[PDB]
Amino acid sequence: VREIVHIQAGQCGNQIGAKFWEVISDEHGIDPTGSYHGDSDLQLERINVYYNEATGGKYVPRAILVDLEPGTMDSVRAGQFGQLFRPDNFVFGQSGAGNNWAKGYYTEGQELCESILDVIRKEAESCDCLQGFQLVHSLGGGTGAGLGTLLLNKLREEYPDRILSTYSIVPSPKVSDTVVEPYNCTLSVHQLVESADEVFCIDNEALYDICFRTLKLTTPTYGDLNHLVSMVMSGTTCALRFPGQLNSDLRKLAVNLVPFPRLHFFIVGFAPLTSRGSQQYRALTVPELTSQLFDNKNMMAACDPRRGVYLTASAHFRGRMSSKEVDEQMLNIQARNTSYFVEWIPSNVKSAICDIPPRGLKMAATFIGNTTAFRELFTRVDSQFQKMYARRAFIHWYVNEGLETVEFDEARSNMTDLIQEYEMYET
Amino acid sequence: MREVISIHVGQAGVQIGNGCWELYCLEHGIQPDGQLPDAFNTFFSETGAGKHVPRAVFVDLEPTVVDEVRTGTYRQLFHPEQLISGKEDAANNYARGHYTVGKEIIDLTLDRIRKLADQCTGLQGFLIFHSFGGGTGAGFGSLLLERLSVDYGKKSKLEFTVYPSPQVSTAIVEPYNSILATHSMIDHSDCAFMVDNEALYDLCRRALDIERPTYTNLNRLIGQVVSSLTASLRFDGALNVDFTEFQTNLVPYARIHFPICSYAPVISAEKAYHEQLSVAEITNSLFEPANMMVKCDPRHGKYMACTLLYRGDVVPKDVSAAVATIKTKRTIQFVDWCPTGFKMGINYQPPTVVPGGDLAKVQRAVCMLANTTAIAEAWSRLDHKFDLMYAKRAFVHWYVGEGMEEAEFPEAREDLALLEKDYDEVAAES
Amino acid sequence: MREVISIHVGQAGVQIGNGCWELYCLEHGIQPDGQLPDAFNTFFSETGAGKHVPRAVFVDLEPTVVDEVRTGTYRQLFHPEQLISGKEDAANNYARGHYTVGKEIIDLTLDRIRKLADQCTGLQGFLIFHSFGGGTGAGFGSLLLERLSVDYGKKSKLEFTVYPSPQVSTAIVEPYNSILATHSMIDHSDCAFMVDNEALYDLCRRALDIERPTYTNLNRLIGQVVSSLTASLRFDGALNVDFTEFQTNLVPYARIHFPICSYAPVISAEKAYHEQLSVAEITNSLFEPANMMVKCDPRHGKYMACTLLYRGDVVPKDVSAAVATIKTKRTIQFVDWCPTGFKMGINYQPPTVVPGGDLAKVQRAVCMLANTTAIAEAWSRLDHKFDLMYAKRAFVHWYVGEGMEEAEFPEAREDLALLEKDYDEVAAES
Amino acid sequence: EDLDEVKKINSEMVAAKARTFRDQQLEIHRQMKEDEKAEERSIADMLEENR
Ligand SMILES: Nc1nc2c(ncn2[C@@H]2O[C@H](COP(=O)(O)OP(=O)(O)OP(=O)(O)O)[C@@H](O)[C@H]2O)c(=O)[nH]1
Ligand SMILES: Nc1nc2c(ncn2[C@@H]2O[C@H](COP(=O)(O)OP(=O)(O)OP(=O)(O)O)[C@@H](O)[C@H]2O)c(=O)[nH]1
Ligand SMILES: Nc1nc2c(ncn2[C@@H]2O[C@H](COP(=O)(O)OP(=O)(O)O)[C@@H](O)[C@H]2O)c(=O)[nH]1
Ligand SMILES: [Mg+2]
Ligand SMILES: [Mg+2]
Repeated sequence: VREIVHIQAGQCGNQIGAKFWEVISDEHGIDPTGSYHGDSDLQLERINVYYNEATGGKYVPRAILVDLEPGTMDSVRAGQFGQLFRPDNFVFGQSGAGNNWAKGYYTEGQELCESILDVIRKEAESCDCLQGFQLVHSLGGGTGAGLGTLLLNKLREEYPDRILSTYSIVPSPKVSDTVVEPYNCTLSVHQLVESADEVFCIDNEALYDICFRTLKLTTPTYGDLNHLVSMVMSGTTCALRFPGQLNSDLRKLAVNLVPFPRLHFFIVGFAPLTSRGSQQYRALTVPELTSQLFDNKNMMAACDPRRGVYLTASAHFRGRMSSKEVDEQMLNIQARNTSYFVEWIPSNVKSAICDIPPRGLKMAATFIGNTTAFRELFTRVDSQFQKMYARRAFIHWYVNEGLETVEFDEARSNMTDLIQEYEMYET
Repeated sequence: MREVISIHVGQAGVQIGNGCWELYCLEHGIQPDGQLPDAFNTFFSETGAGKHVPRAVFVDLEPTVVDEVRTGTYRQLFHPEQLISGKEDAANNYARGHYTVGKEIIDLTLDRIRKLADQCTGLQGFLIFHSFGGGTGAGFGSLLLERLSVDYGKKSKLEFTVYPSPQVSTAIVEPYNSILATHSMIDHSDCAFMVDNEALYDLCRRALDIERPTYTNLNRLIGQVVSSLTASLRFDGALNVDFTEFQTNLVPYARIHFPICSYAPVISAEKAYHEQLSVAEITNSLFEPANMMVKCDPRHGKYMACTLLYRGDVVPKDVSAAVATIKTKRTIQFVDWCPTGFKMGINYQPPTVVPGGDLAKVQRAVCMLANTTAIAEAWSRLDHKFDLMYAKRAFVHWYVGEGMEEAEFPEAREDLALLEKDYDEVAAES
Repeated sequence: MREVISIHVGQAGVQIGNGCWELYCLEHGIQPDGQLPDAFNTFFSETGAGKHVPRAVFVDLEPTVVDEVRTGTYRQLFHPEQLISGKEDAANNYARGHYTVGKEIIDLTLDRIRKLADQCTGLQGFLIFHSFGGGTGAGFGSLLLERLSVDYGKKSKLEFTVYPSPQVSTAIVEPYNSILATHSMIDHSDCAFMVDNEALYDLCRRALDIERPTYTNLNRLIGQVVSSLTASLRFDGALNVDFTEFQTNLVPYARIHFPICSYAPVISAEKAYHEQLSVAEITNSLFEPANMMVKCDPRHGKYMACTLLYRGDVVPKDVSAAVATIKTKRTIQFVDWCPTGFKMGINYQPPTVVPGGDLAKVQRAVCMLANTTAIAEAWSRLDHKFDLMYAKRAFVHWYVGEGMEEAEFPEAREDLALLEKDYDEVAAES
Repeated sequence: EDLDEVKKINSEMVAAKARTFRDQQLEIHRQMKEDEKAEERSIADMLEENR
């Protein structure tokens, strides 16, 4: 019944996934040894969505871990919740990542893909009504960026009906950490457009901004950074796992938010966030959450929606609250700021409520939006790639793995067409 | 004896039904499990011994809402086969509900309903609840009604559906599902009532002193109207009204069936001390636009026929005087060709309260059902919203990929235009 | 049976009414909760189990005074729906209350008034209270009366308003509001009684030993006059007087309606022992300018109509003797074309004192209502003050910015001028 | 005709108290939940952030 299969790719995907599983394990109340010790019977109602049952009261998540280097698996095993994962599901290589898209896609991708597909196929048969697959990877280096596209393409070939959704991290415009990110991201965009139904883009620079303003972290680390992304994932799937006044699964979200097949890149947001010295003052209520969600500063993508126009957007609420209040807030925000929204799609803001709020929070909400502000992110990488590829001899590193230079021009051509389609639908 | 059957489709139908049966158990006096601590045959079936079973069927593709009843306190009352659950939502897609997933489960529900009808030897009528915006409510409901219309023939299939609110919308594809479902109802539904959430929210905020209502309060108010409609067939009275009587008098034609609903007195506890609430006071409150369950002002349109149902200590003398007083109002418009317009019915069963509820314990109450041309205002809003979407083909790709042909969209658009033309033609005068 | 509806506007209307209702409840004998430990229809309405509710609507644009009643002792008596409070007051601006703020809340109040009138089947008239100098008082009252003129037609709309004092004033823009109010009042109002704050202040010490009274003491005096006026409709009497009886006799012309009021005997607790307080004393002391509640000397003007209302041990023989002696007073002048000019009515119920009141339990009392040309003295003062205002355009910008058109100021000035000539022409002899 | 108002009046008194009990139960529970949530934020900052 509506099970979900989780896939983690590369260094960034594995560390985010490790924090992600720690969140759901805490939410359901699973001891690190793998035995249930929680306090509410509602937690065991639908644990089949993310967890499998082993003999003896031990639960094992439907987790597939993929990397080309073993060092990442060493950290995963040594982690607090490392023992929870199935040892056979740890699939890894024995060579360096390469920091290259073509190297990951062609040379080692073919060797690893057969083993990874079989391992996933094991978990695919252990679920009655597997709704869709979930992928965690970054577009920067090439391990997740390169291999993730190949795996995503194969999954679509095997399971066309299922909803393929990915959570991708884009190269930051200023804190980019590789001389050759624009090449890797541009090549990855072509496969992402045609394969994945739903794509969520998150940028590190926005994450650093959010932590500094609101959370006031003096020395933030990746653990604090990935906690917010783990919150966003947990809220999205909350409808399947728990009761609510208005259930809304992923296939509901895809129908509402996507007007046309190619326009499916989304921007996500989370609320509430408060400095741990300021939580005394906040009269946290439904209107307070609405202000945080639609505030431009809380967005985890470094693209201002105000400069663009809004397409269909949805908001999911967790906790106990009045249905009328949620409905009125969405109506007020839609009518107050009519300049932001397109006129020809009324009722832009979809609502949904789930009954149980997360730990510690009396109520919480998550925001997912679709807008043409993504053109700014694509403009940054397009301009950088143009100045990269002008010195055409830098392509030689990708040529060694079999990548012909004509692939770069075609990838930009498809990428340029995506901008033009976004430009056209602005009016 | 003389039986009725209820069908609940979609999320809204199940939650509305949960509130409805809560009132029925208290009014009829049954434990949550079904044991005793009459009209019992009319609503419930007797399984021998001391246990009763309701004549209700719950259908939804979402297992979640059904499982809440399965794990709820009332689980022992509900017979396990009566609870039908699917695997996944219809994704708010009418094509998905009507063609892909609905056909996988339609035969299971039809067989159970036919099985249930065998025990209802004196059955007359069906009640189906819908949510127009939801995919299952519209996609599955249209398929179910098409099957039931040919299966049972001449039976009164009454419906009670939730029309989309004028401004409060939770589904973006809601206009698409509303129009396509409307095409189905106008052909296969004998008589279908409408309500909207936005008017209920305003009424629950103004009349009742409830600051922040939820779906729980809205469901209970709807259940009160349904109980009042069925109270004539469940208790003695000076003027009993059958389902055939409603069908003949409410509708003047076939395609103009759509009635409107209202209820009074909607009053909180502390106000009930402060007032007297005679028959004249409750009669006047019905026609005020504030109390209307659909956000449309009757003053823009006219009244075609009206039906009033009375419960409690009502005396036929006072009803006649109150009706005569209403006719003297120039603010209420009636067509020249329907001077009578009114049918009154009286029943002796007072309204039943619910502990921890939102309503008072009034000695008497009145239900209002009528047909008016002001409902054409709501049709204009939905028609305009659909044209804006279809001008740019904003969501065609989702529906076509689920097996529904694109040519069905203009057909539904044309059918709605004829309905609007019919209402204008009938509202005309010579 | 026979009912009167009371409407209160502004701080003056509400706080005077609070004094009125304390007097009314103790006189009839109904507890603050509406229970008991007749002529109730005159000002009270009945609810089933014996709880009483007054026939009143309290309206003000500032919620402060209304909230005081809500938290006050009398909170149980009034229905919460009858206490209507606005958001922001008219800020002593006639235009603001007439156009901007008053029109926001006018529709709600009229529905409340119309809804109340249905239970008042024997309704005979409306009593409305205002402050002339205020913004909400005069400004909101003008709109209310203009609507009620077409809503109900031939119904006696009597009023009781506080006219600005000749010298004591607490508002700079007071002359603007009064004249604009005067224009609205003179057209639609059937008969509006007039009192001023300054003469109320003077008698409150001259007639009884209170060195520094407040609004509380003055309002009790106002309520006593109102109670005497409505006592004829409430109790048995040797000579019944109805509202239309006052309306026909008091006014000889349409625009000369404005009467004056007086009351006697007003005496402290101890001093009442020393004087017999017979019928002769109460009747003779009425005509003295000291007891007049409008600071205009009757000797300057003339008498054209007088009305006497008696409550006590009054015997008709003494009334004839007292009136005959009054006509022998050369100090009192009457227009030759009105020789009789007297209507008297006798009621048996004595005045009822307030525990904590400031009046003695006098065995017999009498109320005085008359119409005199001496009020032309008061009008000329307001006209002179306005001309000083409008010569230099003192506060035109405030009123113009609130939607009022500047051309209304000369029109209102002309209307007051025409009234001044009309009073002079009527007072002229032939 | 005069009998049925007693039915109205008796339920009228008792169910106001019933609503009063429901509201009093609700605020007390939220007060207890407030204390628990006060402890939850305490361990969040005084323990975890201080750790
Ligand atoms: N008044 C009221 N409306 C409800 C309630 N529950 C659901 N609804 C209505 O149902 C509408 C949406 O339908 P869904 O909840 O998605 O149910 P559905 O018909 O199965 O839709 P799908 O799952 O997509 O097939 C909302 O707009 C609500 O107005 C309720 O308890 N009370
Ligand atoms: N005699 C007497 N006069 C009162 C009483 N209460 C208010 N007033 C009069 O009300 C007049 C002004 O009233 P305000 O409240 O200031 O103004 P308003 O008429 O309510 O209109 P706003 O300007 O909107 O407040 C003053 O001149 C007072 O004499 C009272 O209890 N007794
Ligand atoms: N937020 C976050 N980012 C990370 C983490 N680990 C790595 N990254 C980012 O991921 C980007 C590329 O990582 P890389 O090892 O090349 O992944 P690859 O694309 O699959 O090869 C770098 O810019 C890092 O900043 C982490 O734990 N948290
Ligand atoms: Mg649903
Ligand atoms: Mg005032």
